[PDB]
Amino acid sequence: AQSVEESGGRLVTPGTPLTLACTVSGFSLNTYSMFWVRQAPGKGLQWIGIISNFGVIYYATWAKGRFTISKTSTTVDLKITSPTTEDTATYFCVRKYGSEWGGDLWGPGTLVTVSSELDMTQTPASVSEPVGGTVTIKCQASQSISSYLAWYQQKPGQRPRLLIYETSTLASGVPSRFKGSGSGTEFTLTISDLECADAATYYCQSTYENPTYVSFGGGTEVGVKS
Ligand SMILES: [Cl-]
Ligand SMILES: [Cl-]
Ligand SMILES: [Cl-]
Repeated sequence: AQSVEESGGRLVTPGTPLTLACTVSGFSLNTYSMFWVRQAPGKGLQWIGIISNFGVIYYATWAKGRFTISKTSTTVDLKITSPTTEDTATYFCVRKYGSEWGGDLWGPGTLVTVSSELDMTQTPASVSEPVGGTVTIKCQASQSISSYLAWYQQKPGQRPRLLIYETSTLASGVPSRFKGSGSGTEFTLTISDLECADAATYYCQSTYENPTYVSFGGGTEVGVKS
């Protein structure tokens, strides 16, 4: 069995550095690359950085200076250099999937409470359709990102789930009702024959392997009309 688990989440005062850990089970860090993603309470997903299986690190432009990623044979660590109230979030470590900076294996996340460039436009912010109807989600990239785009599903209080990678390739266990289309600067997720079980927040991610390119869209809350 293959899984990932974060630990280290705590209440911290501003400026006091802390390190989160991510333990892996059923696979080796010498074979796989791991990345960190955070989510401020009730907000969107935000890509931090990645450590390759050979130890090469890349941070998203915003994250550079603010964090330090390190690894042992078993654990990947995330040090928050000088935490601020803006660093309050659920931190997830994720196993890299495929050829880009997308990921299929997520941990449940660990909570940090701090208390005393490519732009992805995702539309609409919220939408409901009838049962059996079709939902359409648009993602516009401010620069051409070719086919390096992933789609995720996140149910309230749950970890994100990979639906689609490479624009249109379905991840395992994903029903064909989910269709990814587009290329360049314009992308769509279509969810046909809508079910009450599809009610979740969906996110697009620029997966291109470059610090200035990797980014999540703001998300779309999808509901079903009763
Ligand atoms: Cl403290
Ligand atoms: Cl991808
Ligand atoms: Cl991001």
